[PDB]
Amino acid sequence: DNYFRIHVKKLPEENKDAQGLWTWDDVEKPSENWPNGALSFKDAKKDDYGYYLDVKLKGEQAKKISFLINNTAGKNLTGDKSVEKLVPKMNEAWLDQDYKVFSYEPQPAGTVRVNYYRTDGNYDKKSLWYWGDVKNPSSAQWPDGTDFTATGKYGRYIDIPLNEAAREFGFLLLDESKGDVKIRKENYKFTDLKNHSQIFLKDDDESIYTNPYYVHD
Ligand SMILES: OC[C@H]1O[C@H](O[C@H]2[C@H](O)[C@@H](O)[C@@H](O[C@H]3[C@H](O)[C@@H](O)[C@@H](O[C@H]4[C@H](O)[C@@H](O)[C@@H](O)O[C@@H]4CO)O[C@@H]3CO)O[C@@H]2CO)[C@H](O)[C@@H](O)[C@@H]1O
Ligand SMILES: OC[C@H]1O[C@H](O[C@H]2[C@H](O)[C@@H](O)[C@@H](O[C@H]3[C@H](O)[C@@H](O)[C@@H](O)O[C@@H]3CO)O[C@@H]2CO)[C@H](O)[C@@H](O)[C@@H]1O
Ligand SMILES: [Zn+2]
Ligand SMILES: [Zn+2]
Ligand SMILES: [Zn+2]
Repeated sequence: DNYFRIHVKKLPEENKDAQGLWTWDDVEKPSENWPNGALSFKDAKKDDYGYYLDVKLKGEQAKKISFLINNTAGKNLTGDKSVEKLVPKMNEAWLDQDYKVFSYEPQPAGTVRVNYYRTDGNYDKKSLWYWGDVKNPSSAQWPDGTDFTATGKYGRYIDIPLNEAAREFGFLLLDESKGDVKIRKENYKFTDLKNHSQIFLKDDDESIYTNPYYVHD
């Protein structure tokens, strides 16, 4: 009943049994009795990315989850971290190896994952035409188009090999079932290819979202 999932890429220290998750702010029972009142990583579950722990929210209207990883004596290993729910349904965050916090699972360096969600459909035959600061620019024969074939958490996706200190890229969402393929006529253009790793798109929405909740900023 109203948990928030915190994913951890790599624990600061070797033994999971000596480490725990100490939480405060909008959680039901803020940790007490430092350091042992923390939520132990001993019983942490694991997925593709690393460990995860689910924390019961003081909620609603729970909006700020603050946390750190500590050890049995008696260090604050990560420094203090906080996540703010972008929307009420935001229910997971990811901590990477440098203890940065994301609203999505971050992908390996030198890639941008382009996520595409359709309210309908369909999906087949949807593809991405892309260019600019990418290893393999669409080429080609208009209008195809790297197919949206893989399925993830946020609709379908394509992983794009970056190159360099990739800065900025452009793309068009394509519906190959059509006489007019473009979905949106005008070129999309994205900068922040350093500051992200995933982008989120949907339907014929003009906006390039930077979180899976399709809210601006
Ligand atoms: O309004 C109160 C505060 O609320 C929030 O505090 C957070 C801290 O920022 C977190 O760091 C953590 O605090 C831990 C602390 O990390 C840890 O060291 C420990 O402190 C020990 C100390 O090491 C030791 O020398 C001895 O004196 O015992 C201390 C016991 O306090 O325990 C702290 C928590 O008790 O968690 C708290 C929330 O619980 C907020 O971030 C602050 O801005 C705010 O002032
Ligand atoms: O490849 C990078 C390039 O892709 C996009 O341009 C595409 C056009 O949007 C698309 O209409 C199509 O245009 C070509 C016509 O098919 C053809 O008949 C003739 O008119 O030449 C056109 C070439 O521009 O294909 C291109 C891609 O080849 C994107 O909009 C560009 O900004 C981007 O540079
Ligand atoms: Zn759980
Ligand atoms: Zn195709
Ligand atoms: Zn940004």
